[PDB]
Amino acid sequence: MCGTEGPNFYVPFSNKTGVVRSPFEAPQYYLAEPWQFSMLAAYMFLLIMLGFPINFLTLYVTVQHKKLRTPLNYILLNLAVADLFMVFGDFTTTLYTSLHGYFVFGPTGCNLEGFFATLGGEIALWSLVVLAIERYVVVCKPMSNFRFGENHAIMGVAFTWVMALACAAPPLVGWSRYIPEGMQCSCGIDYYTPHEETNNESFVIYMFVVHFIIPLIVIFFCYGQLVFTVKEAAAQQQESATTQKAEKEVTRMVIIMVIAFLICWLPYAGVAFYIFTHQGSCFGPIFMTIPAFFAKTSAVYNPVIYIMMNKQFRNCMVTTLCCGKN
Amino acid sequence: ILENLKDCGLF
Ligand SMILES: *[C@@H]1O[C@H](CO)[C@@H](O[C@@H]2O[C@H](CO)[C@@H](O[C@@H]3O[C@H](CO)[C@@H](O)[C@H](O[C@H]4O[C@H](CO)[C@@H](O)[C@H](O)[C@@H]4O)[C@@H]3O)[C@H](O)[C@H]2NC(C)=O)[C@H](O)[C@H]1NC(C)=O
Ligand SMILES: CCCCCCCCO[C@@H]1O[C@H](CO)[C@@H](O)[C@H](O)[C@H]1O
Ligand SMILES: *C(=O)CCCCCCCCCCCCCCC
Repeated sequence: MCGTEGPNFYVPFSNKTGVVRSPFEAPQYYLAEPWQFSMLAAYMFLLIMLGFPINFLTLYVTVQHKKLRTPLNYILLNLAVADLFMVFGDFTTTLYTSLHGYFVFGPTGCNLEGFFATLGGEIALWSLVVLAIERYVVVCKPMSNFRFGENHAIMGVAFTWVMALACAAPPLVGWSRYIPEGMQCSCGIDYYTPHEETNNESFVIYMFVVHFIIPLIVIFFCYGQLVFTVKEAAAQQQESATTQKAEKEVTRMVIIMVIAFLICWLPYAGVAFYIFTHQGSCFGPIFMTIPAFFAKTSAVYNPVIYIMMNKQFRNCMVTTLCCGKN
Repeated sequence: ILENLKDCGLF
C-alpha cells in the first residue's frame, strides 16, 4: 500500500513513519527535497516568462492588424486565450504554492485551480482539433459549393468550450474529482485512484476515448486528407514550382503539428493507460509530474508552431515588435 | 489550392 489518503487527497508516500501531512495543510518535503520544489517553481517561472508574452502578443497584434481578424483566425485566437488560462489559472498558482511546498488554497482552491487549469488546456486541445477540421473542410473541399465564413468560425470556437466544459465541469459535480497531484502543489483530474464514490474509472475511460482518441483520430484523418489533397494537386501541377514548394511546406508543417500533438497528450495517455491496467503498483510524485511537464509546456510550443510559424501572424508580430516599421 | 493554403496560414 503505496501512499496515504484523506477525504480530499492522495499523498504518494507511505505514512508508516507518521510524517505525512495534508497537502492542504503543511509542506510535502518528504515527497521531494525543497530544491526540487524550487525547480518546479523555476519551471513554472519559465512557462510564464515565455508563455505570457508570446500568447498575449498574439491577442495584441490581432488588435493592431486588420488583415488578421478573419474567420479562419478565430480559432487561433481561441488557442491564445486558452493558453492564457493555462498561464494564469495554473502556472502562477503553481509558482506560488510550490514555494510553500503544498497547496495552500485548500480543497475549494483545488477545485477552482483544477477547473481552470483543466478548462484551459482542454480548450487548447479542442482548438487544435477544430482548426484541423476547418483546414480539412476549406482545403479539401469535401462538401460541394460550401464557403467557410464568420458564422461557422463562431461555432467552432463555441464547440471547443462545450467540449472543454464536458471535460472540466464533471469533477466539480462528482464524476471524478480535483485533487492535488504529483508533488501536490497543483490540482488535476484524478485518473490514478480508483475512488468509487466519484466513479473515477468510468471517467478515465470517457476521458481516454472522447478527449484523447477522438481528437487523435480527427487530427490524423483531417491532416491526412490534406497531405493527400495537396500532394495530388502538385503531381497534377508539376509545371508550377510554387505548387511544388507548397506541397513540401504543408507536409513538413503537418508532421510538426502531428508530432507536437503527440508529445503533449501521449505521456498523459500512456501513463493513465498504464496505471489503469497496472492498478496494483506504486507511482511516485515526480513520475506523476512528468506527463504534466509535457502537457503544460504546450502553452509555449503550440503558439510557436501555430502562431509564430504562421506567415501572416509572424509578419504583423515583427512589425509590432520592431516599432511599426519593418 | 495555394489561395486556400494561404488563407489557412499553411503556406
Ligand atoms: C500520518 O501519520 C500520522 C501518525 O499516525 C498522523 O498524525 C497524527 O494525527 C492524529 C490526529 O488524528 C494526532 O492525534 C492528536 O495528537 C495530539 C497529541 O499530541 C492531540 O491534540 C489529539 O488528542 C485528541 O484526539 C485523540 C483521538 O483522536 C484523543 O485521545 C484526545 O482526547 C483528543 O480528543 C490527538 O491525539 C497525532 O498527534 C498525529 N501524529 C503525528 C506524529 O503528527 C497523520 O494524520 C497521518 N497523515 C495523514 C495524511 O493522515
Ligand atoms: C513569487 C511569489 C512568492 C510568494 C510567497 C511564497 C511564500 C512561502 O512562504 C513560506 O512557506 C513556508 C512553508 O513552506 C512557511 O513555513 C514560511 O513561514 C512561509 O514564509
Ligand atoms: C523598436 O524598434 C524596439 C526594438 C528593439 C527591441 C529589442 C528587444 C531585445 C529583447 C531581448 C530579450 C530581453 C528579455 C530577456 C529576459 C530574460
